[PDB]
Amino acid sequence: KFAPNFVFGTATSSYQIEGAHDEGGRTPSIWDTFCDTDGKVFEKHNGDVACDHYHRFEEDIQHIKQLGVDTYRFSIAWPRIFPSKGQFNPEGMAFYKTLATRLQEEGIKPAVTLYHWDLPMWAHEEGGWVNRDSVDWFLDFARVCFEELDGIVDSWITHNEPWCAGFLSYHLGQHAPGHTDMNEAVRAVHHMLLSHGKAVEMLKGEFNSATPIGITLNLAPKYAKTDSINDQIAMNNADGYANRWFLDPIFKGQYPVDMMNLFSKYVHTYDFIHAGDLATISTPCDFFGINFYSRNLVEFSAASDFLHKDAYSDYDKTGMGWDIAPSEFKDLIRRLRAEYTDLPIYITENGAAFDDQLVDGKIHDQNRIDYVAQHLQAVSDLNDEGMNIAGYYLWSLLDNFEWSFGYDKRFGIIYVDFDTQERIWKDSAHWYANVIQTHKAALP
Amino acid sequence: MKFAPNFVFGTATSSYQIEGAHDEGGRTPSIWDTFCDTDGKVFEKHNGDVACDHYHRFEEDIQHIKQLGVDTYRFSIAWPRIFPSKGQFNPEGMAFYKTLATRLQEEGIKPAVTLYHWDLPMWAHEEGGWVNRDSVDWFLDFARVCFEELDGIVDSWITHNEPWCAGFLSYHLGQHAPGHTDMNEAVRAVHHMLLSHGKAVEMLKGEFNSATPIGITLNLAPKYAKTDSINDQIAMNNADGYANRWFLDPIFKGQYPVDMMNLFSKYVHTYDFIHAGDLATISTPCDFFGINFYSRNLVEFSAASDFLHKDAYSDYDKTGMGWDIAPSEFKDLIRRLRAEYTDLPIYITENGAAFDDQLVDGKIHDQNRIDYVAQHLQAVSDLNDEGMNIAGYYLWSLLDNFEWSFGYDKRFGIIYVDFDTQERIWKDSAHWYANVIQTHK
Amino acid sequence: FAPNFVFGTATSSYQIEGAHDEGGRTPSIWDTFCDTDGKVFEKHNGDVACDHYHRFEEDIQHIKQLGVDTYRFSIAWPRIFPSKGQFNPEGMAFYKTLATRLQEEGIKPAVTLYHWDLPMWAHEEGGWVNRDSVDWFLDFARVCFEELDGIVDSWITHNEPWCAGFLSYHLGQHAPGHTDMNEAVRAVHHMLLSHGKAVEMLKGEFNSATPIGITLNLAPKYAKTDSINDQIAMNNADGYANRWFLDPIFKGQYPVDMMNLFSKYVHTYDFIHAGDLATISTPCDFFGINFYSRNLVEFSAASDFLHKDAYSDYDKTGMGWDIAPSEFKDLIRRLRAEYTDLPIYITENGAAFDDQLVDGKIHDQNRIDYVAQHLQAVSDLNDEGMNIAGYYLWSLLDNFEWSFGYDKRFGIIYVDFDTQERIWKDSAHWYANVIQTHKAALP
Amino acid sequence: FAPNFVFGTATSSYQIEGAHDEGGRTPSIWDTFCDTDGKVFEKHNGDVACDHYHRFEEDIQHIKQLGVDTYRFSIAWPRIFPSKGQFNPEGMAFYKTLATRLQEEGIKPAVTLYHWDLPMWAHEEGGWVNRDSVDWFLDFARVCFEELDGIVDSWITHNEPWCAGFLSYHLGQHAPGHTDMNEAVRAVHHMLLSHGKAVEMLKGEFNSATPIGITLNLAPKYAKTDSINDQIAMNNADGYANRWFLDPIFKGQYPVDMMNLFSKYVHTYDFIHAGDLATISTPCDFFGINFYSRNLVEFSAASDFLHKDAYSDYDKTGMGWDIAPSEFKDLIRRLRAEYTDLPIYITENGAAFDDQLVDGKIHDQNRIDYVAQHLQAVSDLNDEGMNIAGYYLWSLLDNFEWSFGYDKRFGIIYVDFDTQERIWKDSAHWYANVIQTHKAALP
Repeated sequence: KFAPNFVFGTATSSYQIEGAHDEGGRTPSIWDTFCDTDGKVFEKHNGDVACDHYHRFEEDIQHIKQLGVDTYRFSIAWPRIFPSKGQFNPEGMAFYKTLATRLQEEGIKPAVTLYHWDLPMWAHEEGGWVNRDSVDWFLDFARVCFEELDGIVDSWITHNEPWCAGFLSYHLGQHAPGHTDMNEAVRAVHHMLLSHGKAVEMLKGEFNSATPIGITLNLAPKYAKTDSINDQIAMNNADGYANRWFLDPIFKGQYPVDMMNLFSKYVHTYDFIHAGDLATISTPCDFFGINFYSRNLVEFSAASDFLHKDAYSDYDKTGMGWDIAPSEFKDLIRRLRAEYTDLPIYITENGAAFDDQLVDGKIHDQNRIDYVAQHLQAVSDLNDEGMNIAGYYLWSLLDNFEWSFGYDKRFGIIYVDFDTQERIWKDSAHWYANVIQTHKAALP
Repeated sequence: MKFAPNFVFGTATSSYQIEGAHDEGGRTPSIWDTFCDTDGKVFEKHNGDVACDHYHRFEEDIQHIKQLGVDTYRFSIAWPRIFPSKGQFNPEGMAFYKTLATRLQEEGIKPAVTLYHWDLPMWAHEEGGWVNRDSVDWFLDFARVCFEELDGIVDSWITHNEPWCAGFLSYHLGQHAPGHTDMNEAVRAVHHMLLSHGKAVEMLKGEFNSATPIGITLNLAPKYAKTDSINDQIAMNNADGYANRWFLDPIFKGQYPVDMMNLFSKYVHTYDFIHAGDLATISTPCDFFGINFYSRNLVEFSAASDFLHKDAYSDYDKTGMGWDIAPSEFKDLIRRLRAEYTDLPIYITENGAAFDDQLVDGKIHDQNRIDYVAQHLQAVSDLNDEGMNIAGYYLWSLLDNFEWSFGYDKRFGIIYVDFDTQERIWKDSAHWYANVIQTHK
Repeated sequence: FAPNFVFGTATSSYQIEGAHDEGGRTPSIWDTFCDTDGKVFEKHNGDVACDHYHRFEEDIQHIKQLGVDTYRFSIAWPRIFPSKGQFNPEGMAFYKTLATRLQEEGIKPAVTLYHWDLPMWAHEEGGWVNRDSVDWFLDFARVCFEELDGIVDSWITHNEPWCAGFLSYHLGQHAPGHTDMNEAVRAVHHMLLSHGKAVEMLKGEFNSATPIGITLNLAPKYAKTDSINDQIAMNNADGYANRWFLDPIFKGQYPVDMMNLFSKYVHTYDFIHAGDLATISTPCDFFGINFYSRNLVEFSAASDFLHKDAYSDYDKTGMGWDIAPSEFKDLIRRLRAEYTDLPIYITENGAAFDDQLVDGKIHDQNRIDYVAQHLQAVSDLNDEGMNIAGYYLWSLLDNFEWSFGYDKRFGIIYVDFDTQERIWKDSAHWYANVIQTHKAALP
Repeated sequence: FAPNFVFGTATSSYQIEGAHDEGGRTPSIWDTFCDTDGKVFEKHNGDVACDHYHRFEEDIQHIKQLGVDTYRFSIAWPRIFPSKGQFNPEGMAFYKTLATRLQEEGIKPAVTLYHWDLPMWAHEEGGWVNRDSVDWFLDFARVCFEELDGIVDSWITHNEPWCAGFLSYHLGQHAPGHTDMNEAVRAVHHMLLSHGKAVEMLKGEFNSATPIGITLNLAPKYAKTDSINDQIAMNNADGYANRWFLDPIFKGQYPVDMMNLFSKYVHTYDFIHAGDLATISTPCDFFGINFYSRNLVEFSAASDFLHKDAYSDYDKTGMGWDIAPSEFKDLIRRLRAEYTDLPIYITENGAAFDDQLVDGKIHDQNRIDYVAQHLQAVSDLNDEGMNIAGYYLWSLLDNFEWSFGYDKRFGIIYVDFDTQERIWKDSAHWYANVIQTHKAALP
């Protein structure tokens, strides 16, 4: 059961679906160059064509309208809007203005993500997010988006998963630009978080707008394999690296000193945190976005710099090898209310990848239906406790370019044949439409 | 400047600093005897062989204490007198302390007894010392014997004096005995001392069924950031964790501070020496909290330092040690402990200062020391008006004594000691302190 | 190839023997490691394996049919000492029978003492981390020298201390799966010391002139770019994999650059006693090399040891390992230049590919190609005077491939693990013919 | 001593000149460092110093009366370039006049370009941490070469880059007093790179044969015990103090064992550009050594570089430094064996002792003894063919001794800093006689 004001939704990002990579004045992003770099992405796959959504946006709007979702979440491609530094590209902005206007016409609330990892190559070449100037480049991008789209757009999300864009990209080398440097990584994270707060301030101050704005963090709760002191330190450090490094500056206006000390094996000055920065980072928002996928069971490692490694999990697992963990999702939400925030929470991404077999114009993904149903049940149980999860966005609308895995993994509720660009609904899409329908059918 | 009727004025010493008679009464060498004889470790090879010769002249020193009018006299028991070999109780050594405590009761003086004031027997050291977990049990054999023989006579017990000094200053920084430089040894040493504290409180309250007040003494130095920069805040935090929170958190919160555990992980790569049930024992409820206070430290950030901090320049008035005179920062510290840590009654188990004392025509005009003590007693009074419940103040020290690695080069006493003749001469501060006590009464 | 050149094939005890609880055998670290969750592919073990304990006579005929000069096998420690100080004469009798039979069939037995099957009783006392493991191993080695030195042709003390040490105690991939750099360097030191003591014992106590040596796996390391950063990266990968083992064995010292790099985890080297390094570096008769691939590496600021794997565009095996015969030639040249002038034996070389059985035959041309390129390299190097005296083809049988289990097939003879049927792959016929051709060249 | 042996004495500009804000001079890092609280002994500074800028003629007569062959002094950078790009001819004229007057009095001017007085303007742009410092220093060196090469007898580019680099940017004891290992290695690299560029400029552009070289302070390091730990400690102390500077200068490379140890703080070496090390290792005419003492070291698990000072039972100077003439001999033999065959000059040797002025005389028999033992060692080494071509006694005058201020007296001539009176110590008379005795020996 869900409340009458509960928002069902689905979501995508620009580089994962759009394609048309050198069309409409678009110039290359870090992910274009990363896909072309040897050994970084699965079988050299890229987002040149992707789901061809830039051309086929109208067909996909109908699919969204057919699902009956209250809200559609999408991201704006920075390299379409500012293909060069200081050079606005109005053709790029028109596409999004048309996309948002068409969604509104169809009774669909547009929820817009400003940054979903597609940094322009001109920005990267000046240091990217490692450079403090990146705060001001992003503000020019945001200003132009607010000025042209704030009358149409229903909600703004400044940043999607700064852990991925920051740590996974600059420390672990898995995402673009694929660096392995903790110093660059903490500087990148700080400038993303600061750009978040400057953008919120700009919307509410300069533009005098009451459009709901917030951030989205990916959160993965961390559990100790045993109750030994070592394994408690492992959990703590994993929690701090994945969660508290981002939650503390956003809601407390401080970085966790335990992680600062732990990172001091690589980071030997924090003078990049200027005075006034953490107050701006912690500027009050209208909601809090959460991307949730799984937990991580950890144990202690004497040979790890950050004192933790992954432990063996006996849980049921997705196609990615990630734990299916709705009980731990409930722990996470409870903790955020206890420790961090009383803001309305939106689950801005939840979903799963399974080995989907297309067989005779049909995809039987009972496993994806299970996953989503367990989490929606966990959302309903939490709302009965008073945890205030106002909405939920199913990731993803269609099968799309899944980053370093390429098209090898399929997260979509709608199947996509990538050589014909045919959309075929999966059983989970039918099920999800009917969940929204059955919900809507009983409400006033 | 006024103190409640139940307020306790006192003075204090430790065994190795004053007793002398190092090879007499069955006493075998401690870590400090061998440290003093190890080259480059102590000022001009000075040692505690003779010291104040207090072991022979205890009666004379009781008269001085009696004349001062102090409610309480704090002294330490020498472990190597009581257990000169492992498992070998020496009853002659115990007899001295029984006599000492009995005589103090006769002269109307409350005896406050420190079990461990750094004088670890050499036999313990040779088996690994405090780095070894058996050190918990060796200390418990020592403490059991002391409780059995003296609990009826002694007014209050102090398990450990300054585990930071015995642990970090001794096993990490290498300044005190046994002078090691190993962070892993150091955190094992600290842990076993703290665990031996908790086991002894448990022992006295449970085995002996005694209600005699027991607690610990920690030396606490509040830490201040030179500037408001993030770097300097990290420096303050890490200095405060290293000096203070590493000891406060296990005692009162039953946990170690994880920010310091992570910082120490540059050297310490497993915390499995912390067994399950240890931190609950370490944090066993005490009857009072003991604080040794001397100064603050102003710190700034250092990128080249493993713990991210160095000392910054201080413009404050300084003692003969070069330590800041810091009564305001003492007030910050007490307020913080009430706000974050404990509501137990606090005893300032050591406070004092070293200055360049000159004997002139049979007198020592140590007005600088008087000033120092006075500024802190004023702080104690002002803090008690706020409800901070500092129930006692012990002036360090009774006699000029052996000042550890500085030797006899530094004089902390309120009674001057000519170490050639062993003559006791009252400094101006002793007469002043005796009169402060009278005034209170 | 020269007339004295030895062709061989090789196995290890836990990988093929099976009969895990039979003949008085007690568990090893690998038995337990297989039965720990998440450590081995689909929980596979060496309980049954190739059933070679029972079927050894059949396999002796296969070896004989191959025409190999030498067969290399390992002795299972837990069969010889199933409990501490408790000698098992049944366990020894098997290996005595095996070696005598091979001698009767005209085959040289080359014997590996330690191939990773540490008894559980030794692990429960600390294992290789404990200095007493040197003495435990000597008791094991003494018994093997006493009962077999007359029968055996050559002795190999240790197989791949990098694997048994660093992969096992630092990286956690092999048994017992620990992740502690301090345990790892002690483990390695005691393995290398036990080697040195065992060589001293054979030549001193027993007065024997039987050829003895050690086997190190070696993987040459290459910098992605010519920058200073990537030179450090290569230096450190090389030190971690190769120099940490080569320097003590041949120079009687550890490389200080690695000691300094390891000092982020290791804060005392007092486990290296006086006399140990002179014992570790005791003169051997040959040097053994297990070779498989190179590694292309680059610099990483976020890595404690300053290197990570760089993208390789080389042809790869079924394992993803680079097929790297040119780099094999670089390595051998380096060893003659820097380290040793002893006769080299390639004690393991081979590859794994996706082998299918079709119509009673395995068409492993990929494996033939691999082996051919390396045998060519050996022949080229021996023309330069590099003195590679022999080559063993890993492996005789498809076997238990450690953390990969039975998912990976390295054998020249296919094994159906359900039936225990031996089927010759194309590579076995080919290799037998390579040997035949070499023999036909000899006068 | 041999017929071509050079006896000398030495000073540096900030230590003796004073006149800090006169002649167009702007502040150096040391002026600002002296005004920074807690850095220098009782806030002492080089404002007046020995007032040698005004009293240079008197001090020349003292040098003349000493009978030294050579006088080594340094040029104050802020007198020559008080602002970036602005040449100051009044400042240059002073050093031209000084050098000319020394030539007229039969004295060889040996000139040090950099003796730690970096102009403040250079500091405010990052200083030695900035790669531009190489070019700033080259503009300064060019101007000195253009105006003084005819007059000057020998050039020293840099004095003690260990102090100006590691003691200044890592340990925080000298100006600008930073504690950052990353800044420290960049500083050292740029100093060494500026050395090599300056040597190239003198021999290439100016086409000059004037002898040029670097001066390194060298402290040989010794293990307390024979244990492995203590060998690592000695190795690391030697690398930090000596090999880090010797290897680039003579081998064109940095020692990788130290790069690995410094990687706890230094996470990229891209500041070392291609070509730099070949420029740094450009061939010089002589090698300069500042020698003072040894250091006995032992292992420390709590230390990042694995070493701490060990107790020494040697006779000590007033600084607490070991009097170590035997160890000096070890150093010189090591340099010939491992590094260079250039003629060596001891560009600084000397000692501080608690000098008391008594009845217009200073009885510094302790300083006499020290210098005698080292001059004996020099003579003994030259009998072995070690080719020490000269000795400069540090110092001519009691002077501003850096972070110790005027609390420590290294001079052979006493200076009453309250009155600026020069008074010859017994060592000065003695030293003059030693030179006299040596001259009387030559035909």
